[PDB]
This record gives sequence, structure tokens and C-alpha cells, in this order.
Amino acid sequence: IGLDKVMSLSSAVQDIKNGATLAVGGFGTGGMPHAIMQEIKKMGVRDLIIYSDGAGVDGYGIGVLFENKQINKMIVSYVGNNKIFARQYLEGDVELEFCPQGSLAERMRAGGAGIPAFYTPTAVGTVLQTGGQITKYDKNGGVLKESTPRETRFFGGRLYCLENAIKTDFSIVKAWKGDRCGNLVFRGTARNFNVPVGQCGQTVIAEVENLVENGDIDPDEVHLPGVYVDRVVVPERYQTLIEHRTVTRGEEVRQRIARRAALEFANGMYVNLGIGIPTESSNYIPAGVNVVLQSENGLIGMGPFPTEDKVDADWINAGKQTISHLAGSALFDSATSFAMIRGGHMDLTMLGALEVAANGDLANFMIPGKLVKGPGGAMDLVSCGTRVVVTTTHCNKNGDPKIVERCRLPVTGKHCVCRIITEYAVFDVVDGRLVLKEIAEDTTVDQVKKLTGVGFDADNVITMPLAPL
Amino acid sequence: GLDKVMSLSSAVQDIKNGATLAVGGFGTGGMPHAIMQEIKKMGVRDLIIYSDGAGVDGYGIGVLFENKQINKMIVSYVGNNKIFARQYLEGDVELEFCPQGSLAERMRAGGAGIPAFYTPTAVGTVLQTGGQITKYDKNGGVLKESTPRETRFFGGRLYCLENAIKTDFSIVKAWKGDRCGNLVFRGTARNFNVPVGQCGQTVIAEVENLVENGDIDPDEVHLPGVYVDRVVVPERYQTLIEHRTVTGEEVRQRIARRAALEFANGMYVNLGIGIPTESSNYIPAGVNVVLQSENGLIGMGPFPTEDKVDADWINAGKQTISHLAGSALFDSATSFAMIRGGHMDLTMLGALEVAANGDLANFMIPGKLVKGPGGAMDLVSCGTRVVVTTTHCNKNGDPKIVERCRLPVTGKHCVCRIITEYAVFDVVDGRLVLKEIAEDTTVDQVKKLTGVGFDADNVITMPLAP
Amino acid sequence: GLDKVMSLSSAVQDIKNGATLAVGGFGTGGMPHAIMQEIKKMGVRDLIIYSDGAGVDGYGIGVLFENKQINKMIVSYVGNNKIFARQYLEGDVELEFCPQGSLAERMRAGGAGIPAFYTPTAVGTVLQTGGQITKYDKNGGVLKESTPRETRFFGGRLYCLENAIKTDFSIVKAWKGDRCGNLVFRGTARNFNVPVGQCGQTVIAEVENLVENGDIDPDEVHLPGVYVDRVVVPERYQTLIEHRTVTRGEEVRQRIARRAALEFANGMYVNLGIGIPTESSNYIPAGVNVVLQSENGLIGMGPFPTEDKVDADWINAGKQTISHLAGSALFDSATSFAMIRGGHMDLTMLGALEVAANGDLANFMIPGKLVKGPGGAMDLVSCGTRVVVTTTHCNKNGDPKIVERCRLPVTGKHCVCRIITEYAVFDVVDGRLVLKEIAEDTTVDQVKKLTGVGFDADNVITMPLAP
Amino acid sequence: IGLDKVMSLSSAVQDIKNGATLAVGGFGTGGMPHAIMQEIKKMGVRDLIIYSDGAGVDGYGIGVLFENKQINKMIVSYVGNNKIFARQYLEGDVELEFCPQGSLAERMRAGGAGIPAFYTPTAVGTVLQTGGQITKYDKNGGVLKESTPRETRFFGGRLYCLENAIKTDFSIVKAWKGDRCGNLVFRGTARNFNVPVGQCGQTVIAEVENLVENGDIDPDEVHLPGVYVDRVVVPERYQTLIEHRTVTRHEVRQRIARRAALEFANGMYVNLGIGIPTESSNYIPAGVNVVLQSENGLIGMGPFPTEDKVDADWINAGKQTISHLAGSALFDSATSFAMIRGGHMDLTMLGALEVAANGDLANFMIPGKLVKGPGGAMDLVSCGTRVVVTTTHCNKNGDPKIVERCRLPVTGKHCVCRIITEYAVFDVVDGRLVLKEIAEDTTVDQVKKLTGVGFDADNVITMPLAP
Ligand SMILES: [Ca+2]
Ligand SMILES: [Ca+2]
Ligand SMILES: [Ca+2]
Ligand SMILES: [Ca+2]
Repeated sequence: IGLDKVMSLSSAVQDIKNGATLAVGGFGTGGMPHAIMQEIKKMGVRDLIIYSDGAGVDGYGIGVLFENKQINKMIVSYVGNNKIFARQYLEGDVELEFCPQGSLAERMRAGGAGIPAFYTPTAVGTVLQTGGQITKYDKNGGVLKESTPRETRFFGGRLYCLENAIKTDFSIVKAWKGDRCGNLVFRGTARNFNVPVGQCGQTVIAEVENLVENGDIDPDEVHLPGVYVDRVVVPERYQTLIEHRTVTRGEEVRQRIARRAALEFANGMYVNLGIGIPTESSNYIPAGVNVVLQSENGLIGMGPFPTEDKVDADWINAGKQTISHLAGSALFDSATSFAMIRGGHMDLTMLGALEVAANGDLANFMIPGKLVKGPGGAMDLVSCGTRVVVTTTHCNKNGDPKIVERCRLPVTGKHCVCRIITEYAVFDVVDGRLVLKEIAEDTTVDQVKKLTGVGFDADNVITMPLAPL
Repeated sequence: GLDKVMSLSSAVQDIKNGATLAVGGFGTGGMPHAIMQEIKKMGVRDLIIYSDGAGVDGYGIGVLFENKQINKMIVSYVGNNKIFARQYLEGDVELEFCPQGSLAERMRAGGAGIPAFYTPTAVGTVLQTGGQITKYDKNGGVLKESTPRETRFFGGRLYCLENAIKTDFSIVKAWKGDRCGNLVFRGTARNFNVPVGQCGQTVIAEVENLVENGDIDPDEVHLPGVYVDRVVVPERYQTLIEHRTVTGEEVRQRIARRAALEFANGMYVNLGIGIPTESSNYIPAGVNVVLQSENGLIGMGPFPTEDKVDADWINAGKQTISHLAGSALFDSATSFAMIRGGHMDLTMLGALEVAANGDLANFMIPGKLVKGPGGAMDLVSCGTRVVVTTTHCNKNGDPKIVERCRLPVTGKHCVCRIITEYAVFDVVDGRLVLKEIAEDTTVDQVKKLTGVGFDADNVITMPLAP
Repeated sequence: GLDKVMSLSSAVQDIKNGATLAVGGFGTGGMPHAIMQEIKKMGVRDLIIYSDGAGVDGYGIGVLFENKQINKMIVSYVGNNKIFARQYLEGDVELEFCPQGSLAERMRAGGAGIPAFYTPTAVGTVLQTGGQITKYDKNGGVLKESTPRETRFFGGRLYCLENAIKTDFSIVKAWKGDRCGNLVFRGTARNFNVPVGQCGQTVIAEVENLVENGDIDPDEVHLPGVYVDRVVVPERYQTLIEHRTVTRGEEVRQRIARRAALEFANGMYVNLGIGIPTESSNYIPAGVNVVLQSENGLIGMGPFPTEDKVDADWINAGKQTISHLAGSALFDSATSFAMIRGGHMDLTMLGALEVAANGDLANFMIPGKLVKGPGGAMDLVSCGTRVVVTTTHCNKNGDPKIVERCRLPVTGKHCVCRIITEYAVFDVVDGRLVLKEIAEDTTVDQVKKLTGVGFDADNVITMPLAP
Repeated sequence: IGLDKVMSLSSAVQDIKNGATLAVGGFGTGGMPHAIMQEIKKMGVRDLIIYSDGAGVDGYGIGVLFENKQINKMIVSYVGNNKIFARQYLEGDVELEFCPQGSLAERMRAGGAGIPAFYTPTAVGTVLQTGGQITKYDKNGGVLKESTPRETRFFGGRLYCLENAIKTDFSIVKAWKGDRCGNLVFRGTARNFNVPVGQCGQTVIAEVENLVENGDIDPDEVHLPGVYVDRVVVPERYQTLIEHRTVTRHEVRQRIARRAALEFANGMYVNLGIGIPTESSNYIPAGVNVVLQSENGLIGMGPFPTEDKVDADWINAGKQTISHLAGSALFDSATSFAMIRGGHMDLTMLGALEVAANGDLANFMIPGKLVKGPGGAMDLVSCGTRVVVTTTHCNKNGDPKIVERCRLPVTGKHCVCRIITEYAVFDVVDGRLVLKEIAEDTTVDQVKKLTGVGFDADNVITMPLAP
């Protein structure tokens, strides 16, 4: 009975003109409007400017659009496993502007919310603040364009970046269910950027896996109120591409690092755990320590990999791996997820590092002119203000220390690491300098001196304990 | 998993003298009344409370007024609250008004690690410049005034800087919660409970129904459990319904009948109480509008039928309401992101004064009728077409249409059309131009009945909606 | 060694229609009248001019109104300029007011590569909120209003953002210049010529005296030649003296002056507004030695000169010829308002149209009726300094000048420390009036009836008056 | 006649209590109140915080206070030839905060002027904006403290740093002449920071080489108006230490200097830094008349003076004694950096440790080994003036100096236009290099292996030299 916003897929997309700015939902392939992307490929519109968490993958969602070089510029938090995207960045076909994930989500929200700008501690003192990130090459490996700096201001004695609202000509979203007046319901972690994206475009287009009538969706269950949606399309049903089909049915220093990291958890903690050693450590949490895992793409209550029967493209973790959920879990959008993180609602954040400094700076982020992926949610995670523990092997395989006085590699966050756990040692960062807290059963203080690239205090060292099985 | 469930007394025993509280609710809807009663019993004093309003007499935050436990209220609207209004005027309580959209988003920003953000809301008003009376001494004289807000230009337009709100406690009421704190709300009782939920160091949630972890669908959780520290399951009670609305005035009918012709098909509209709301009842033959209510609903309907009355389903004026097919519920941060982002096609409100400049005064007259800005400051300043509906002259013979406002401005350069029982005006180039007239008074007699001059060359006759 | 010397005509010929100018001068003093004359001759139109004032009728900038060569004025003061005020009222001219101290510092900031800076001046006035009428239509209807200034807090108090001023030309006048453009000024005719000289793309100076390079002591140079593009030597002419003041009934005025005179203490540096505050400097008691600051760039200002020591280059803030005393010092207008905005005055005494229990003051303009401008008063009242208002207690007609809240546009918000009248001396304490003294053997009861607000009156003494 | 502020040296200084913030005039030893620093040593005040352009020199001025550990913290632009200073920072007894010279001076003025903050392009994108310069060590050479970041904002599409006003308990100043009022007159380049230092202190103490009576300083010749000065001291006569008594009496760098000499052109105002840029001044051909600027407050700087005209008050930026030419002009350091920051130089020619194809420049820090501070280099590079770098093609270690991206901490970002070496001349175009000229018949493949990057050579000529 109500408003009817339904259109065919070609008709909904036909007025996107050359040069249009798009905001696109999706986290990797989860909630990525591939059907609509396939249709905009068909119409052949050129030099698009696209704001999205990533650029999908080779042959999927936004990834489709690189094939006939339809993309001028991507503004993105991560490139991920997208070879055509990286190749077109490196070969000078595409401008690539990085934005930390949480800032990208809040900027889109802001543009929908009539907020022209807001402050965040994210990216402060990084190259995303100072400018000079390589955004465009020429045709012959030469730097053609560089990122513009961010402005900064102090509040309460801490420094923050000014972020500007993002407003687009079009927004493209995917949802599990929509009604005819454009109310959208999402499923699992495929929600993600689809809420902030739907709010920031002048013309918003939603593909729905299920169209229902007005009044079929409980108003209390609506995730994106129909006011935001202009056009709804019902593509023929298709299987969302699963990047990492992870299911439940060497050099194991990693297990030792994970077993010590496991002693960091306390009962009742909410935790965000990075790919690798941090996640592994969750397997060694003792009985009587109940912690809830958060996934930055919009879950708390994250469980281990699903059993075969539970494998679901809508339920993946930050590394695009298929995931389960536990009793009392809860889904939220990407803006809420980074509000959660930025607002320091995690009790523990556990991350890897390529290099970590005595002052508590750390570098993963990138290596310039080299293997360059993007900030992802790493910059928001570390600037949370919350307890950050780094779990990493003590040295590079060639001997070079990963624990330094100050970072040579570009900084992910400034003065944010509290504790460094390696196979040899546990260091606290106390007043911008290092204190050796623990050493492994029969190493010595003397060898850890030699394996770390800075001095430290060692006036009260204990043996490093490990959690069992 | 987690069990955060707790007695009423234990949940609240840690609240000390001087504590700051952010408290959910819109009027009585979603107001954690039971927790407020407990706070009264424990007898803490010098509370500083942030909330949309302060409940009503005998209900919610209202009950804490009667033994003078409240030092300062930061509020959008006083509402139907006599003890609150009384204590402000007599100097027992300090009152800072915050526009409702700004209050909700400052709480969210508090929860989200965003120390400040810009909004066009309240620019050029007393809420930006300072000089609203926030405290009186005990003989009518001014003790304290509101501090100015900073301003900054973006794209040639001026915005107010709003600061994050963080409280010692936040207090929240939900329809359902599980043991680990996940909340689901019902109807428009959601409102501020989500942003309030996010901004407190210690967050306490009163639930109407407790369920076990895993009874709530993860996709139906409105406040994730990470935000809640303490859940309490009070003795079940009914939410107080302020106005149980169920299915010589002619001046308000004709203005509402002319104002219904402003509705075009497919519009999303926010109506004020009084004349703008009654304009909906004359929505013409083939015009589909969707009504927004600032407390967190699109698809608002007429008053419910007697047996379908529901205390969680109320409009801005605190009346029981229904929902139409395709309705959607959302929290107050989202409500004002919708409004401040220009997602309404029309907002229609009333006035104490409206200028030829486009200025509108409609939120207080100093020392006499002080209600607060409500959502009105947001509604006027978001670039949405604003049509004011009001009787041509006030309850003297003085024109409610003046050259420049003398009462405190709700917003500047914002009214697009003005509709009265005798005339209709448009604001062009910061000045008044007569586009319609009916009841059939000529230009000269209305021209004397208004407080300003005006252009009047393409004047047609004013129609009415049947 | 450079030679920037040119004819008057060739120097000015490059000013195209719509050019923006910054122009030196305070009133007539240091106003480049010979160049302004030339700009009239060549007939350029739609000028945008920044200057302290706009000259006077028939002199300096005022000359340019005769042929409607001015589109927009940005000034602090209209002054004795009837064409100006009139052309504003009847829609020929756009007029934007800027506090004098802000105007000087914005010019310098424009010269100094500072895009913006913060000042307390004008905070909470019409000049920061927007809504001063900058342009009328031809029927006295409002066409344009001033745009708001941004504001930020520092150290718990609010400040206005001011933007740099950079103009197509700057026009300055000096007593002396060499061929490479070093300028030396005389008396208070320096004023805006320094910052004006810094902010122009093409800066032209008229000099009363041209000398060779090496003839000016490098230590006596006021505007370094690097700043000056073109130097002009007009045929010599007498600077217009507005008020040739010399040494040789309603006398409420003299009782107020005599009470205000008791506000002075030994060692004070003081700025006194025109009227009663200046008259009070006549009744300064015997052991009290003060230095008077004149906002156009003088400390050590003395009384009017003798008949044959009159000097057009030495005038006070009200454009009157004046002397200087032993140990006096001249400075330019940026410096002058750095002095003031910096709190270096010990007392500032001002008149009022209206003064509030609040401590607000209104004394600079009344929309559509008095076109004056803020002058230096906004700067004077909003720096750290003690402000005393000397005013008649009531209007002529009997309405109070001491009100609860200002109805006229406020010069400063919460700034007045003491109010002295013929009846009374009120202090402003915690945002309300406390009566401290009353006159004569008048009564608390008559002053209650004469004041537009209530007040505290629990330690009222009798009002003393200097000898 | 007037006020009297004269005091003895001991009494003027005795109420400086421990933990006191001082602002001190002087540039090297020029205009530095040495006698007062001496007396302050006598009194034994502890834990001082000092804002000054430098910290004098061993045994001279602020340097006299490092001997008995009297200084907690220095806020400085340049440490410059001060071994006790550099040593106490390194081992960890003195906290050292670097501030760009122009920013330092304007912050002090701002403190004097009631301007809480202002913006400037100086230091944007450097370690002085981002934080992470070492400001205090411990005993074992680890970082106890880092500088806190500067905040930043866009105006007109360009990023500026926010600078905070400096106000101190005391300001110590030296002047050539003062009266009893406190009106000061400075001499030569000994003015420098003394004007803005004199404005920004609660209590300001001035040592005068010459005391005169009120009325003996022409009011038009006063450089610091007496309002700013609280106490005037007249030490026993003493000679200002000359660091470099350079005088005019009766080969790799010569080639660069002769090419650099061609950059000059008639009418230019030019700032030359120490080394090859100052050398290039010697070879200006023809009737090419330039005017040389010294950042310490001179335009019209000439060669090293003849023996009998050396004067401690007339020094360049490298603290060398200097002559001045016809048309010269002196001004204080706030004005100097307004002149520089406001783009009033046509050419600034500088040295480099590294220059990038980017156009970035590193010339002020090399971590651990040379940590003397930004001086005025950051102000000179970010003011939009045409900047030209003169440098040897390689290090003392044989490494290349034209690199891709600076390894060393940057003085300025995308600032350099032309790079001049003995081997070649590059232009920075579109954010990368482009070789335009070579000399000695060495060719486009000989320089490529000697420069640290590739570059463009689409239209190359050979390098002309001044005779
Ligand atoms: Ca739309
Ligand atoms: Ca909590
Ligand atoms: Ca010029
Ligand atoms: Ca002083």
C-alpha cells in the first residue's frame, strides 16, 4: 500500500553520468552490491569516483568496473586481494586515496547527518595526516599525485584529525530484505557500510535478496529506514562470493607467543583480535575467563570457524574468513562498530606489528613504493585509547630487531602500544620508554638486550608464564 | 556467557553526590522510571543530569526534583513538568537548554570517541551566543548565563561546535534485554536510550523482560551488550501515558486546510503540534505523505483505536499514536541525523514571531513561558523547506508577522512560506511578498494587520483543502 | 640603490575599475589627499577601500564619493563625513565596519603572511554575530547585512577570528622618503600608514619631502623601503586641520569629570574617550602623574598647543590639535592596538549612549539613524583593562541611560567596571549593579527612580569630587 | 617632567623568584643584555624558563647562567656556538624546545598584543609541527621528552600551523638609549628581539648603554614606547662581544657562486644564508642593483666593514660584522619575519644538507651530530618566495646531496625552485627534477650517476657564469 520504489535493474542505474561519485556498501564481498555493479559495467559509464570500504575482489562488485577501466578514483580503507585494483594503481590508470576505515564510515554518516566535519584521534601523526601518501602514478612509475594533509586540533590536551563529511551523487547498497517503500533489513556482517552508505548519497539504490510488501517488515526490525532509499531493485538471486571458506571439522614460536598473550585476557572483557597470533591466543583462554570477541565489520560474540552446515557468506571476520557466532552475539553497522572502537569500548586490543617502538608507536600500515595495502581498521583500533597489546616475533628472519627506539617504517598509530609480547620477552611501554617485565624460561636478559634495538629497564624481571593446552 | 543482572539497589548504590547521569527517554516514553524511584530512595544529591526532558511531575526524573536532588539539568524540552519549571524560576535548579539533535549527537560522540563535531543547529540563536538564563538566585535576578558555542565556516556557511558528553552513569530502559546486556526497544520508547547507552562510564539498563543469552536474534539487538554494565529487572509497571488519545475553533481549521495544500505526493514530512499536525487530517484525495516523528518514527498514523493503545507508541506531543504499513523505527541520534541531513522534504511548525528576514521565534519568551528548543532548532536549520502555520495576530492585536523578531530566535533566515487565516507570504531575497489572500480581506486591511511592508503584485486568491 | 620615484599620474594610472585599496590616515592626518585627488581625475569606478576612516567632506577619500567612484568602504569610523554617511543611507555605498584595532592588525597580518589571528574585540557584538546593515536599497530597505566572524575559545574565553587583508593597492603618505622608498612619518600622522604600507600589492607613497638614498638614518626609518613600490612628490599642500584647538548651564558634566578624576592613580597609562573622560584630565589632583595614550599612536599627550605651535601632524583621537610632553613616544596603529588589546593601559574611560547592570556598554551606532562605527572603543573595552563609564545619569527627556539590558547595539559585553554619573557611582559586581557612592545629599530613593534597574545599596558613602 | 623608572642593577633583579619564565632580547650577542644576565647569576635564581632567539655564547649573556645550572628550560630558535648549552641538553640538565625564529618573535608580540593565537605556514610538515623532536634526555642518552605537536588548519587551500602567544613573568632587554620614562632607542641590528621581548613580559627590565632625561629622545625616534618598560638599569660601560670580527682590508664554491650570481636581477630584495649564497653577492654583474636582507633586521646589508668601521651592533645572521649601504633600513625581528613570511623577498638563496626532486629541503638538523635548531631557515622556505639552493653535489662522506626524498629532517616542504651545483643546475618542475644546464663540458650521463635520482633533459643548454 505505501510508497513504491521498485524499479528494474537497468532503469535504476541508467542516469548515472560520466564523472559520477558513488558510495558503495560492502566489506570485502559481504554486503557488496555485485548485481548492481554488473549492470553499471553494462551501461559503460566512465571515470567514476567511488567511496567504499574496499574495491571488492577480482571479478566481483567494484572489481568488475576495472575491467573496462571505468574507475578514475577510489577512496578506500583497504585494497585486499584485488590484483586489478593494485595493478591499475601502480600502472597509473586509477587514483587511490586511503582513508582509515572508521573515519571513512563516520564521514559518510556525517554527510547523511548534516555534520560537515568531526574530530577523531585516528591517523594522528601518520602519513594519512601529514599528506604525501602516493595517490597517483603516471604511466611509467613516476609519482604524479600525493594525498592532501589533514588538519588537526587539540581537545583536552590530546591531538585530533578533522575529517570532512562525504556526500555522493549516488549510493549503492545491498540488503537481505527490503519493502516497496525502501525499508532495508540486513543479515549478519553483510550490514557493515550499507547503513552509512545509504545515508550519504543523493540517489540511493538498493538491491534486495528478498522484496516484501509494505507492512511485512516489523518497524522495530528495520535497519535502514526507507526515507534514505530512492530505488529498490530485485536482481535474480546469486551466491555471494566467499573469499576464505574457513571451516572447523613448522615454526611454532607462534604458539608460545599465543600462550603468553592468552594470560592478558580477564573475565568479562570485550576484545578485538587481529589476524594471526592474537586470534590464535583465544584458543588458550583458561576456563573461568569469558571474553567476547568483536569483529570490526560489525559483530560482538564472534566464534571459531563454522562447522560445514553453518558456513554463511553474510558471516565473516575482518580477514574475510567465514565465521560462527556465540550465544548473546549482536550485529551493528560500520559506523556503530568504529564508534564502539574509537570510543574505547574494547578492554583489550591485540595486534601484530612489523615494527614497534619504545615510545609505543607501531608500524604495520604500509611500506612505501613497495607492498602497499591500506590502513584498514588498524589505525582506529590502535588509537582507541584502550589497552593495546602487540604480539609479534621478536626479530625479523634476517636478524634485524622489530623492537626499536623509533619507527623507520610508517606509523599506524602514535604512543598507543601498552605491552609487547614476543617469544623472548614481555615489555611494558611506561612513560614513552621500555621496561622488560618478563623473559622466557632460559633466555637471559643479556640475549634480549642483543635482540632488541633499544635500551630498557630490567630492575625487576620475572620468568614468562604460559597458559596450558 | 556474561551475566550482568543485578538488584535495583546494588545497580545504583555506586552513584555518589555530584554524579553526572545521562538518562534515556522522551517524555515518559522509554524513561527508566523504576531506577529513578530507586535513586530517590537512596537520596543522592547534587545530580547533574543530561536528558531529552526531565520526565513529568511524579514520574521519571521528575521524582528526583521533590527532595531537590538535582543541581543541574541539561535538557531539550521541559515538557509538562511543573516542579522542574518551578524550581528553575525560583533558583533551586540550574537549567541549560541544548537543541535535541545536538544533545543526542553529543551523547553519541561521547560514546564514539569523537570529542567535537559541527552542526548548523542553533547558529545565531541565544544558545550559540550565550545569554540564556541558566540559574536564577531566589528573587528573580540572574545568577548564571549559558556559555557561548564556538563557530566555524565550512563551504561558506556557519556551524556551531558541539562538545562530546560523557557521564559517570547512563540510565536506560528497554523492552527486552539479555543477561549480557544486549537491548531491544519497542516503538518510539527507543529515542535517547541508544545514544545515552553509549556515553556513560557505568551504564544501567532497566528491562521489562529479561531473557537468556541467545534468546535475542543478533540482527534485532538495538544496543549491543558491550555498552551495558548492569541490568535490572524491576517489578513490572505500566509506562505513564500523558495523553491517552484515541479514535469556536475555525481559525485553526482554515490555516490547517490551506497548509494541507503544501503536501505533494511522496514527501517525507515533520509536523509541529497544534495547527501543523491538524493539517494532516485534510491530506487531499491522491497525496501520499509519510509522517516523521522526531522521537524516532516514520510512517506515523492517526490516534490508535481504544484497544490498540500502546504506551511505547507516542508522537512528539506525547500522544498515543498508530503506525501505518511500511513504518520504520530508529533512535534519536538517527532521528536528528535524518532531520539535520535534510532528509525531510517539508517541516511545518508554529510561531510566536516570524520575520520578513525568514527569522522565527518559537521556543521561549524570557522569564514567562520557557519550554526549550525541542527539536525545533534542528528542524529549521537543515535546508528543508519550512512553512510556518499561525494565526495572523497574537492574543493582543499585535502582528505575529514582524520586520525583525524581538523574542529569542529559534532560527534565522529559515522560513520559506508563512500561512495564516487571512494571508500567505513567501520569503524572497530576505523580505516578504504576498502570494495569496482569502476570507477576502483586501491587501490594505491585511497590510495594516501585519507588522511589515511587503511586495504584492502577483497576488492570487488563497485556496483551501476540503 | 633603487629609484622608485614617479610622477603622480603614472603611479596611479594602473588602478583599474573594481580595484581594492588600503589607504593610510586617521581623519585627515596622514591621509594621502594628493593621490586621492589624482584618483578622482582619472575617474576609476567601483573601488573597494579599507581605511581607518574615509577622510572628511572634500578631503582624502571623501573626494572619491563626489563621482560615486566608491562601491564599498571597510572602516572603523565614518567621522565628519556627510557624503559618506549619506551615500550609505541612500544605497550608493556598501559600508562594513571593522574595529580599528582589528582593521590595523588584519592589514599587518596581510603584510606578514599571517592568514588569520584571534582577538577578543567585538566578541558578542553585531560585528561578530553578523547583522550590521552593510548595504541598503534606494528606499531605505535592507539589502545586505554583515557576515559573521568565527569564534574560538582559548584559556576558557572566547575570541574572534580575523582574516588578513591584502589589497590590489596601498596608498600612504609620509613626511619623508628616499628614492628606494624608505619612509619617515611625523607626529600622529603615522597611524595606519605602516600596516597599510605592508598589505598592498602595489604600494604608492606621497612624500612631503624627497631625499637621496643615504640621507635617512637607517635607525629612524619607519616603513622600510622594501614595502614601497612607487614614491610620489606632490606639489606642497597644507594638511587639513579639522579642529584647530589652541591654548591661549548643564554642568552636570563638570561634576562627573571631577569624580572620574579621582579614578586616576600615580604611574597610570590611560586612554580617555572624547567628552567627559577627556575633561576629567583637567581635574587630576596634585600628586597624581599619568600618561595619556591617544589611539592614533601617541603616549605623553599634552593639552592643546600655543597659537604658533599648532601642528596638523599632532592631533588626538577627536581630530583636535594637541601637544606632547617630555618623554612622549609615537607609534603606528598596529602597535597602538597591540598596546591596547594587550592590556597595557591601566585605565580606560569612555562615554555611553546606554550602559547595562550586566556591564555591557552601547556607544558606537544606532541602526538607520547614527552612522558612526566602533572606532577603537571595542578594542578599548574588551582587553584586560579597567573600564569606567562617565555619563549623564539620564537622557535629556528623563529616560535612564542605566538599564537592565542594552537596547542599542552593544560596544562590549560584560566590560564596564565602574559607572560614574552626576548622581551616583555604581560598580558592576557579579553581573549586577552595586551602588557605592551618591552625590551631594541626594538620596538612594531618587537614584532608584532615576535608574532603569535595581541594585544593591548596603555600603553607600557620599561622593567625593576632586578640588 | 614625567615618570622615573631608573633603578640599580641589583634592586631591579632581586625579585626574580625560582621557576621564573624570562623572555630575553638579543641575536647572538647583538642587543643581548649581558650585564643583567651577570647580575642574575649573582642573585642565584634557579629553574629558569627562558624564551630567547639564542642562549648567547659561552661566558656571555644567557650562557653565563648555564655555569651554575640555573636554567630548567630553553625555548630557542638557534643554539649557535654555545658549548655549555649544547652539552647540558645532550647529557640532560637543560630541556631544549626549538621554535622557528619568525614564529618565536611573533609569539612574543602576540603575548604583548593580546592575540592568543595566530597562523603561519612556517614549520608545516616538519618535525616541529608533528612532534618527535627530542627536548630532554636522561643521563644514558635516551629520550626523556619529545616536543608536543603543533595544531594546523587550512586557509585558502594551504595548511598553516597555529602558534600560541608567549607571555612571561619577566622580559630582559638591552638598548643603546633609554630615558627615565623607559622609552628605548636601539642601534644597528642590536634591536632584533628586543621590541617583541619588551612587549610580552609582566615585568620588563631594560639595560641602557645611555640614560637620558625625559624629553631628550625625539618622540618620533622611539623604538619601544615607555609604557612597555618597568625598570631601567644603567650598567657600567662594557663592550658587546663580537663573535666574528670580519673585516675588508688590503674554488669549488666559486663556480656555484658565479652561477648563483646570475639569479640576481635589478630591483630584487634578497636574503642570503651563510656560505655560497653570501659569496654569490660578490659576483653580481653589470648594473644589477640588489638589496640584501639580514633576518636580524637589516635591508641594505653591505660587505664586511673596513677595520675602523667595525661595530658590534652591526652584524649579519652568521654573527659577522657588516657594513650597510645608502638606502639601508633597520627594523625589529617581528617586522623582519613579517617581511620574510609575507613574501617580501624576491629571492632567498640557501644551503642544503639534502634537497629533494620533490623540492623538499633538509638544512637544519642531522639527528645526534648537528642539533642547532631551525633558526630562520623554516621561515625563509615556506613564505612562497622564489627559493634557490646552492650546494656542493656531494657530502664530506662522498654521498649525493640531490636525493629522491629527504632522509634527514625537513626544513620546508615543496619549497625549492632551483638547485645550483658545480656540476649542474636543476629546476624542480611538477614535483620532480629537470636538469637545465651543465658546465666544463661534462654531460647529461655524468651528472645522473652523481645525482641521487633520475630526471628530465628534454631541452638542455650549457651553464652561463658571471665574470
Ligand atoms: Ca534521496
Ligand atoms: Ca561501561
Ligand atoms: Ca609590492
Ligand atoms: Ca608591565
